[PDB]
Amino acid sequence: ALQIPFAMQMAYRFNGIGVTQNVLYENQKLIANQFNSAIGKIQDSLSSTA
Amino acid sequence: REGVFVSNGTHWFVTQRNFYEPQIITTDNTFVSGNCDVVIGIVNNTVYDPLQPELDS
Ligand SMILES: *[C@@H]1O[C@H](CO)[C@@H](O)[C@H](O)[C@H]1NC(C)=O
Ligand SMILES: *[C@@H]1O[C@H](CO)[C@@H](O)[C@H](O)[C@H]1NC(C)=O
Ligand SMILES: *[C@@H]1O[C@H](CO)[C@@H](O)[C@H](O)[C@H]1NC(C)=O
Repeated sequence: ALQIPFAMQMAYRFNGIGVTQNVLYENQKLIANQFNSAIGKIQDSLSSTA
Repeated sequence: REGVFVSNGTHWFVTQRNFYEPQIITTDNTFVSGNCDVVIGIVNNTVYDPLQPELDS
């Protein structure tokens, strides 16, 4: 394992789908808030129904 | 453009990801987008424009 800052790991993972790195760094708070919100929907879905 | 920015403790370099090869940071290694204020964790450094010594001839 090689350490890397998670914001830079997500910039590499964006660069892996043909979206340029700056699209993440210029939107990092939005991308974090969309991810944190989406993990919240997973919890609530799994609490709601078996 | 490809690779990552890296510092040896005092200098700044750009390298490919999977093998350490330090290159002097330049406008052909990099691309601009927008002003400094937006990027979280940005740092100040020179970026060398390789044309300027050619024009200085
Ligand atoms: C970093 O790189 C420069 C390249 O000229 C070198 O002079 C310096 O000794 C290196 N090491 C440190 C700790 O800065
Ligand atoms: C890294 O996190 C520390 C707190 O743990 C903070 O003081 C520092 O400014 C942060 N640096 C960057 C590049 O985000
Ligand atoms: C980066 O450089 C500019 C111009 O010298 C300065 O206004 C800014 O405060 C610097 N930022 C840091 C973190 O040193």
